[PDB]
Amino acid sequence: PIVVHQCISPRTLNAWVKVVEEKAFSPEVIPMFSALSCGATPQDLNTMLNTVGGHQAAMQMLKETINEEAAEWDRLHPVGPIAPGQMREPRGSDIAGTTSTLQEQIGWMTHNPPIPVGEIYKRWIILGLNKIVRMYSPTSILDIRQGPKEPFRDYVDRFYKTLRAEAATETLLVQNANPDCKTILKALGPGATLEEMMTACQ
Amino acid sequence: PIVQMVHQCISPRTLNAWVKVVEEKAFSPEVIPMFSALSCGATPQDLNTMLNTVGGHQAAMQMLKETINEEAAEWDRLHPVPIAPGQMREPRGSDIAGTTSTLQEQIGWMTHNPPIPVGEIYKRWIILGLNKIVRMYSPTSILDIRQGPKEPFRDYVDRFYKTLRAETLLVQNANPDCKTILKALGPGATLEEMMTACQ
Amino acid sequence: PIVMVHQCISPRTLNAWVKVVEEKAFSPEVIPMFSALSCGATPQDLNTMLNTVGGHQAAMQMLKETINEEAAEWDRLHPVGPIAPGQMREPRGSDIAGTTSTLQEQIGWMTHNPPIPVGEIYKRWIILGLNKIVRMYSPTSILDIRQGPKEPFRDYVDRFYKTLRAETLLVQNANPDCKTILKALGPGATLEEMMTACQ
Amino acid sequence: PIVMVHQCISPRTLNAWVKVVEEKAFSPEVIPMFSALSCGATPQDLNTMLNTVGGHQAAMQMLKETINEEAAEWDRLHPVAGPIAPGQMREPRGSDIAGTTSTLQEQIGWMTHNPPIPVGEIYKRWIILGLNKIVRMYSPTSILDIRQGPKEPFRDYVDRFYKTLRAEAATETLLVQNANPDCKTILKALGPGATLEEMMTACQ
Amino acid sequence: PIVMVHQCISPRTLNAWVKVVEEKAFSPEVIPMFSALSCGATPQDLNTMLNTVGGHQAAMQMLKETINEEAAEWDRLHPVGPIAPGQMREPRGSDIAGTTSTLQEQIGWMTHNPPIPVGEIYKRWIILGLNKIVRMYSPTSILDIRQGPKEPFRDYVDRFYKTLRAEQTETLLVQNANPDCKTILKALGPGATLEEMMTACQ
Amino acid sequence: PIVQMVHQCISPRTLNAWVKVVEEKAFSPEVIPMFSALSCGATPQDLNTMLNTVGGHQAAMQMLKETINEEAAEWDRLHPVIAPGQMREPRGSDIAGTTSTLQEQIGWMTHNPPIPVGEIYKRWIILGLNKIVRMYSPTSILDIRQGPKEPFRDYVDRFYKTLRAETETLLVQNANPDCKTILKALGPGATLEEMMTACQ
Ligand SMILES: Nc1ccc(S(=O)(=O)N2CCN(CC(=O)N[C@@H](Cc3cc(F)cc(F)c3)c3nc4ccccc4c(=O)n3-c3ccc(S(=O)(=O)N4CCOCC4)cc3)C(=O)C2)cc1
Ligand SMILES: Nc1ccc(S(=O)(=O)N2CCN(CC(=O)N[C@@H](Cc3cc(F)cc(F)c3)c3nc4ccccc4c(=O)n3-c3ccc(S(=O)(=O)N4CCOCC4)cc3)C(=O)C2)cc1
Ligand SMILES: Nc1ccc(S(=O)(=O)N2CCN(CC(=O)N[C@@H](Cc3cc(F)cc(F)c3)c3nc4ccccc4c(=O)n3-c3ccc(S(=O)(=O)N4CCOCC4)cc3)C(=O)C2)cc1
Ligand SMILES: Nc1ccc(S(=O)(=O)N2CCN(CC(=O)N[C@@H](Cc3cc(F)cc(F)c3)c3nc4ccccc4c(=O)n3-c3ccc(S(=O)(=O)N4CCOCC4)cc3)C(=O)C2)cc1
Ligand SMILES: Nc1ccc(S(=O)(=O)N2CCN(CC(=O)N[C@@H](Cc3cc(F)cc(F)c3)c3nc4ccccc4c(=O)n3-c3ccc(S(=O)(=O)N4CCOCC4)cc3)C(=O)C2)cc1
Ligand SMILES: Nc1ccc(S(=O)(=O)N2CCN(CC(=O)N[C@@H](Cc3cc(F)cc(F)c3)c3nc4ccccc4c(=O)n3-c3ccc(S(=O)(=O)N4CCOCC4)cc3)C(=O)C2)cc1
Repeated sequence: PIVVHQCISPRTLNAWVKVVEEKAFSPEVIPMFSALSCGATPQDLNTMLNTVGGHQAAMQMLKETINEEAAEWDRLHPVGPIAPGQMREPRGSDIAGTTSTLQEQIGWMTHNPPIPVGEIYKRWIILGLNKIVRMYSPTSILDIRQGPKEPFRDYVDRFYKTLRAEAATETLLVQNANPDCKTILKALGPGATLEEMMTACQ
Repeated sequence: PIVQMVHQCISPRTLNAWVKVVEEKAFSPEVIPMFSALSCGATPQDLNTMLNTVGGHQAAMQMLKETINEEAAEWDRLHPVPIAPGQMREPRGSDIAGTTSTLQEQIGWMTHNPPIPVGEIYKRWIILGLNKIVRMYSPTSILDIRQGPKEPFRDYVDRFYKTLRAETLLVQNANPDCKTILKALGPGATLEEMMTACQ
Repeated sequence: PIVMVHQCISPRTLNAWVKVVEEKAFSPEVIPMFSALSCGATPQDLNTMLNTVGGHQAAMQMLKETINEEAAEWDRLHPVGPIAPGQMREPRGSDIAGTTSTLQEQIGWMTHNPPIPVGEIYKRWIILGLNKIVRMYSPTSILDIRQGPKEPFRDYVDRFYKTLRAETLLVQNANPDCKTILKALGPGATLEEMMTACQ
Repeated sequence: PIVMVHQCISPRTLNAWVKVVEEKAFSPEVIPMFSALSCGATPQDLNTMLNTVGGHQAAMQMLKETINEEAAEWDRLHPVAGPIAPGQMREPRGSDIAGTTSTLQEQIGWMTHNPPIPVGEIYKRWIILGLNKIVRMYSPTSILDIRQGPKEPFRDYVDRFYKTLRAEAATETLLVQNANPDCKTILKALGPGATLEEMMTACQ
Repeated sequence: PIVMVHQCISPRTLNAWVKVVEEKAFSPEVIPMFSALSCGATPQDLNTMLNTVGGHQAAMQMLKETINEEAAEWDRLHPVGPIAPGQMREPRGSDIAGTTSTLQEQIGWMTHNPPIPVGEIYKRWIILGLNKIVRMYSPTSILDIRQGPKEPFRDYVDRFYKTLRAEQTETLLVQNANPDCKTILKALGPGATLEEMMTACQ
Repeated sequence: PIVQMVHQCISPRTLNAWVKVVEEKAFSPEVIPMFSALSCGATPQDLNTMLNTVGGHQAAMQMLKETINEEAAEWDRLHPVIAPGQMREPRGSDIAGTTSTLQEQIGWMTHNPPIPVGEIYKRWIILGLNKIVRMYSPTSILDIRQGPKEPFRDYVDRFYKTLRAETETLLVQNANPDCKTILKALGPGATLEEMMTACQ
């Protein structure tokens, strides 16, 4: 990271590997990635991505997304030989740390004002991670129906777990409740809160 | 958190501690003070980071947004809001929750002399919501905590006050043997005294 | 704790206190661990630590009663118009316990020259309460620690002093064989000597 | 590593490297972990880390051969001759970069010189060359043998495909070819230029 | 410990000492671990560490007796009206043990130029007591460490010297070897090293 | 270790790491470089601290003293041996921290130029640790023969594991018939990578 270039710590390295081992591409992996990559350089981001073993389908999908974003960046911000000793503008492949050196990355990130290549690359990675999370999501919200014996709260957990991978209350949530709870919910007037709905089916 | 005045990253130890607490204790009451301690110094972004890392409990987490919203809207009522160039704008409710504010703005408010402590304000909101969740996930009313016929007084009292924390009766709801003894201590007895007398 | 400014309680500290209470309940050595883990602590930090304890809510309520007696007694010995502007007010008992005081006030008192050490005072109260709890949860009277007919002397002595810590007799309560030997050492024998003689 | 003076390798670092090797052997992701754990490393630190590995001594000896080829090639490109100028900084031979004939002070000297001779980063590059050769060796399967099972979900196939490939455009050639008949037909119907995301959706 | 001001004992330190005692009781190597974990310690820190030990209360009471003998002997060798105002008093034995001294007084002595190292003195006392405990909890006399008829020489030697360390080679080691190895060892005759003895019975 | 230039305490992480390594790996060869890394910056006292925390292996630990002594005595031979307030020269027993104080150790180590008593003592300890590692080594390289069903790579692991505790002369010789024939056909100058590919 940049704090000066600090090395990624062992605690950070291990935390990212473990999260991926234990949670695959469950949605909460994304904010953990983002938090664990606080201050990160493109190199640090590549380091973190490279340490993931397995999920190589997902990881290759992630490269495709990163590429689309690199190419689009080159469209919006185009770039002879550079002025000697001066700071060049970064191409998309520089933001991803493919054609840039660590010193160049630090240069951009600490420049006054900053070209925050870390934060830009992170944004791209997260775009790709979100696409993966939807893909690895096993179920459509349309198929989250409350079991005949399922407590309302557990249903709601599934409902919103599923929804996070891809107003909700007033449409599909009541619709997809089981008959007993659906009747009770319908009897509550418009504009009922989730707290209220859950109390009423407890 | 905040560490010329600049954002320190949330540490891995902090991140993991919060996830684990939620995994192991769900919405048992002591999760709240742990959240508060683990979020010492936190910016709104750090608070959002911590909340977002929770997997599961998405009913609870959506309930939490509703509460946060009520508090945001009420804040906009009490403290209403083009801004002077290069000066510090006043934060709306959605800025305190880190929805419409940047990290730099959050640091700005928090380190301003005097401080607008948007971290502490947002934390207060989150805790309001966390308390509502804790009551919800509380399985039992204090009215239903009755001492078992063979239950030692101390275990009863643990349950009594466990239940009460999630939300006279104590003697009332004791079992006949211990109720008689307690009544004989008469007014003003301490809990230590009650517990000794039924040991 | 304090560094003049508040350092956050660390995750390692938070977890250590929770684990100690989970694993050892109110065994006597929990007290010195609490005291060590709360080194430097503000009243807020002490409340944070106490609040993170799940379970034992009977004990925790007992602890409040004790804290209250000590708060009231403090108000007796050190009584307190509106304060001089911008000057440091004297702390009431409820301020020492962090109930009616702010963090800044706590830091104020603790770092003042000379210090009003509200952290150390509150800690002293908590430990008073923790000691009462430890005696309560102590299962056995020292009067009932008798050496088994087949029990090695050392194990007896461990139990003897374990029990005694939670709250002459030692020789008295030894088993016949070892009692005879001990009596033969006659007055002024050391514990090392007693234990060698019954090994 | 370096702080101008040598900081010790930390216990956390030492243990992390040993554990990675214990748990993952020479699976590909060991390499970037080695590289990250050896951030800031001196040649001595790199030797320390390599020496703490128990087992895999075939691999570790193979690694020396590779390091040697790179040392010798370095001596070809950057030669040295007489006795050195008193009190001055000598140029490093290949065996100096590997920390075999160099002192810690010399390593720090080169690494912190203005401008730096980054002997740590050079030696690391060599080690990684050798680690890659080992990873291919310990790779059990050729990409040519990664065929989708008749009941294997496309995604699992793709995981294996690219796991295998990492140890040694791929989509358009062998990936479709080696898919199972049902999914191969579907993929062929998408025709040129399909993305991996698209292929995977179509066989889900 | 000390940084002039008191640093708190760390949780890592606290836990390490408790665990050592839980896992190894009063095996000899607990002593040097205690000493290392108590580097820089004040008398208060030493009391803190001793107080966190649960169980072994016989041993812990024995330890007080030893500490007392050393306190009283210290008062004999270094005897002590009311003190000069604002000046540094001389420490009595009970001050070194942190019984009648404040933390500030302990820091005072320890950081004075020149130092009265009350931490190191108290540590020395504690270790004296810990050694007496280690001998006590030692189950076996070196006289009873005999090599089993099937026991490899090396294992015997481990036990021999384990036992010997708790009490604190040309004689008893050969003597107590089993017949087969005893004959071989005797044939090496005077002046054999342990390395040589062990090779010869491997 | 060392940071008035002053002694930093050995950390709990360091202390525990050394104890655990010895518990889990005994005197397998890789314990040595771990000892050396964990004892980075160490004073003689720190080295004694680390050695003293080892429970068990007291045969080995006594053997280690013998080796340390030989090296102490030899040091006294090569460098024989005071002015008020000045720095005395260290005897062998001073390097091992037996007759020296912590302050003296720090003195030597931070003197300009340094008398690196930590590094010297470490060198001695490692000499002794190496003798122990050979001793606890169960097998001679002469007895590492490839099993009839053993994959070449596993054989090579054993070969070099064994060899480290104490190449392609004995390595090919001791291979199993099938692989030995193939290896011999590669003829002089084959690399280990090549040998291993050819028997995979
Ligand atoms: N044609 C073909 C297809 C597959 C294979 S393969 O399956 O055998 N194999 C290739 C090698 N790696 C490692 C790798 O390239 N890792 C990235 C980081 C990364 C890891 C991920 F798991 C997922 C990500 F999205 C990004 C990397 N590591 C760096 C390390 C040290 C310095 C530099 C780099 C750097 O640059 N990158 C890297 C970063 C971004 C891209 S890009 O594809 O997204 N891109 C291209 C240039 O324009 C900008 C964006 C490519 C590589 C593999 O993952 C798997 C081989 C050939
Ligand atoms: N109707 C409907 C129903 C479900 C879904 S969903 O299930 O698909 N989905 C939405 C997206 N996220 C992430 C998210 O929004 N997280 C919050 C923090 C948070 C996490 C919690 F688990 C619980 C909380 F209460 C708060 C957030 N993450 C940030 C991250 C990076 C920068 C900024 C933010 C920021 O601002 N917030 C955020 C904070 C507060 C609110 S608010 O709803 O309470 N609010 C609205 C504006 O006024 C201020 C207060 C909203 C978002 C999800 O978790 C779930 C979508 C629509
Ligand atoms: N009559 C009755 C019976 C039960 C319940 S209840 O079961 O619903 N419930 C209420 C809430 N809490 C939390 C709580 O109050 N925690 C304390 C710290 C503490 C925790 C313990 F587990 C044990 C202790 F002894 C002390 C606290 N937390 C703070 C946090 C943030 C800022 C401030 C505070 C602060 O001030 N205190 C606090 C500290 C001391 C006291 S006191 O009662 O001892 N006291 C009163 C004023 O005079 C000084 C001393 C009260 C609260 C509960 O545990 C129990 C409610 C009413
Ligand atoms: N012919 C033959 C066959 C087997 C054996 S053996 O099996 O009995 N045995 C020998 C001793 N070591 C330790 C060792 O050499 N370790 C290396 C680091 C290292 C570890 C690895 F596991 C793998 C690597 F590739 C590199 C080392 N440790 C240092 C430590 C303290 C200071 C200095 C050193 C230093 O210099 N090196 C070292 C580093 C590189 C090489 S080299 O062979 O690659 N090379 C030689 C000169 O030109 C530069 C490069 C040699 C030694 C063993 O592990 C194995 C001995 C001879
Ligand atoms: N007659 C009789 C006999 C036993 C019992 S009892 O079984 O109920 N017993 C259990 C143990 N503790 C704790 C305790 O005293 N801990 C010591 C340190 C210590 C712990 C050990 F486990 C072992 C040690 F050897 C030393 C202590 N804790 C401090 C903490 C906060 C500030 C101060 C202190 C301080 O001063 N000391 C302390 C240290 C040394 C001694 S001394 O006895 O060795 N001594 C007396 C004065 O002259 C100097 C030396 C006494 C207390 C008790 O209170 C009482 C009750 C009545
Ligand atoms: N004849 C006979 C035979 C056995 C026994 S015994 O089995 O009962 N024995 C076991 C071990 N210890 C502790 C001990 O001596 N530990 C060493 C460090 C060490 C530990 C090891 F496991 C292995 C090593 F090689 C070195 C030590 N601890 C220090 C601590 C605090 C300050 C100082 C010291 C210091 O000096 N040394 C120490 C270091 C080196 C040597 S020496 O033997 O190698 N030597 C002698 C003088 O010339 C220089 C070198 C001796 C002691 C005992 O006292 C009791 C007693 C008498």
